[PDB]
This record gives sequence, structure tokens and C-alpha cells, in this order.
Amino acid sequence: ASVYAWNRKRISNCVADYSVLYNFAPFFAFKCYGVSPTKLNDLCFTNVYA
Amino acid sequence: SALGKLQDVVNHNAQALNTLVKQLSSKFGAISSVLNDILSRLDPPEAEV
Repeated sequence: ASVYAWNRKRISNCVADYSVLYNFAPFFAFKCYGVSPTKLNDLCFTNVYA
Repeated sequence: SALGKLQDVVNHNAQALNTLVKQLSSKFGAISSVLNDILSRLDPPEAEV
């Protein structure tokens, strides 16, 4: 979507696996606030928006 | 309240320990007060600061 009409989505009731993201692209920007990306795969979250 | 002085000594010591225990809950600016979460959800370089 274009930025002025961005597109939200909710994600709940799944087994989130963050190890698929790395295989996407060289990832010109990948930064995390409040969590580290490698220690992402072992935590539990309340509600996840995308 | 004939024994006010001895009771006062006891209460002061108890109150000091109580406040010392309560001050563990303050965050002091960190993202969380318990060490385990800090060491769980963060890499060592940022966990240091």
C-alpha cells in the first residue's frame, strides 16, 4: 500500500517463527527497539500488529 | 505508651528495612526492574547499558 493509506493487520493465536524473515533479503534496515532480533524466537507476546 | 522509646527503636529499624526492600521495584530508567527479563529479551551489548 502507499504510505498515506498504510495497511494494518493483526496476528494472534499462532506459533510465531521469526527465522523465515532473514531468508528474504539483505535487509537494508533491520532494527529493533526494546528487544533484540536474535532473542526474538523464544519470547511470548500479547498482541502483534503488522 | 509507657515504653515508647524501646518501641520507637524497633519501629525505626523495621521501617528502614522495609523501605530498602521496596526500593527494588523502582526502575531507575531501565526498561524493566527484574534482571531476568533484561537478560532474556536483549543482547549483551545493549543489556550492559
